[PDB]
Amino acid sequence: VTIGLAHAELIAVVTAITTDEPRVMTVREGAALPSGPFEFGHRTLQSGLREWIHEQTHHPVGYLEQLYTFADRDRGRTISIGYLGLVREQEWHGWYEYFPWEDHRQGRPDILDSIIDKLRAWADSEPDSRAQRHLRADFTFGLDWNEELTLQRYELLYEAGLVGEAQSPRINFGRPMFADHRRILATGIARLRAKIKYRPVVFELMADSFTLLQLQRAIEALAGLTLHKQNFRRLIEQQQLVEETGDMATAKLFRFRQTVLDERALSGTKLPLSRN
Amino acid sequence: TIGLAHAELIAVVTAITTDEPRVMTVREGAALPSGPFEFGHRTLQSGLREWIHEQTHHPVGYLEQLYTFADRNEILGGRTISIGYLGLVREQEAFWHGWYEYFPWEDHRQGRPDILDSIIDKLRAWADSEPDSRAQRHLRADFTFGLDGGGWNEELTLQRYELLYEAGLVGEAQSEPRINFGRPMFADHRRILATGIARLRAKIKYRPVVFELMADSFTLLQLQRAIEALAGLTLHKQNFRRLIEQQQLVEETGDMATETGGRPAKLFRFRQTVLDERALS
Repeated sequence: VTIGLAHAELIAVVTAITTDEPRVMTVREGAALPSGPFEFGHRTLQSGLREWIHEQTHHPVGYLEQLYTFADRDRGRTISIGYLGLVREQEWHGWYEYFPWEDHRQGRPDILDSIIDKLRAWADSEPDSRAQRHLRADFTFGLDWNEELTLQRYELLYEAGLVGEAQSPRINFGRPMFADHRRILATGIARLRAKIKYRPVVFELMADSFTLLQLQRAIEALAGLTLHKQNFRRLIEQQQLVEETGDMATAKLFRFRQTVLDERALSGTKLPLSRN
Repeated sequence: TIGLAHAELIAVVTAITTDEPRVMTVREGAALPSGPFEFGHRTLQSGLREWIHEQTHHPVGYLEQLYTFADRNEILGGRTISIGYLGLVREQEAFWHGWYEYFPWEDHRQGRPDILDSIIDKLRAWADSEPDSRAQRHLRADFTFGLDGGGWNEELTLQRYELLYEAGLVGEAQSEPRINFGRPMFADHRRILATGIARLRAKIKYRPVVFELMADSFTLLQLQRAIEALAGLTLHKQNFRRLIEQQQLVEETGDMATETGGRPAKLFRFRQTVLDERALS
């Protein structure tokens, strides 16, 4: 019996919100996410990654949930397993340093004009696949916007040679990362934006007490969008996520109900998930 | 060398036939189609497609990754990990078996199954065996199997299987006296199948894009029966038809079908935009 082996890497996407900016735990002066191999001594994948987070950041981490597993795109093999965690910063680079085209809180960023042009030049480069490439680019990058399609946009940029990690005449948008860590980060961004669009269980990102304005501003920071104010508030009351603390702030203060906190405690790292 | 692993790619390919959810198997229903990730595989997904073809020769459409599990043995030189994928297809002339042969406690279409009486009894005796763990084990048992007043949650298939495994109530755990519910599978394949069922149930509750399971044209009753089979629950007819209309998932084809009693019903199809979105993802 011949057994094929490959490098098994655990990669952490730990996100915090400070000053209404989504930050991500990084290492090596922001060039990479916390990561490390999966070793014999590790009980689980999660516990092995928590060892690397501790050694490399010494920052506490709460619940973790598995993101996605990727084979390498080099040219032995490497298999990368990503995890998502939400924390409050203790004692950090921003998402949009790496994905500047994903923050539409102040309208479409002008960088998208450069991105779309180079993207359509690529789409027009081969006639037999021009129509399909225009459809993909039109669907992913805006419409003829969907904040959940963060991974599909980065995959298309990579296929089009428009990020440094593709290593094509080097064209690049946003800060590149070591190996395919920016691919992992795009997966964590997409997962968090799908989570908050329908049930924003983000008590780990908030202080115990918060106003509905602050809760909206932090969701808006994660989504990279401005949300209809009254639509967000009725979505919150619909999902029965928060309750008022009885105290005030200068606006009412709220906190996530204990039923929300306990259900997370009995769920694990593989949540019943809507889709990719 | 530190950090090496061997990866098995495991397929959960589901169809609906005679209003029963069915999974593609090999070895007469004992295992899912699976195979190792090899150096020449461009991606994990394309590797699994080669194993599905060699082992079943059944066509497969879209696939989505499920979850990656690790074992629990250092003579192998690395850990072993399992990567599952979920696909939806129409069944063709590979051995197909029903989901609920392996997970009979997950089908509540005709009421709560009687097997759950024996499962909960065995689960309570295990939770009471160790007093220092009694409280935490009971909370997990009531949450997973819906005894906590919140009701049955059809999405928690994986959390229920893992608790049964931790309690040694499935044959794959190999307990001191053997206790097993449902038909076991090779290796950890039921853990993968439970992940695929849970993922599919989370999809249909939110947005039932299951055009790969239906024929090209279908009635609304046929679509409802398909969703009910996946969920293991009977649907609220009006809420269901309200859901797919607000999602704008289907459209009238213009043709009519004649149900078995003679009642005419309009045929429907999933809209082309729905097909296009899934392609461009």
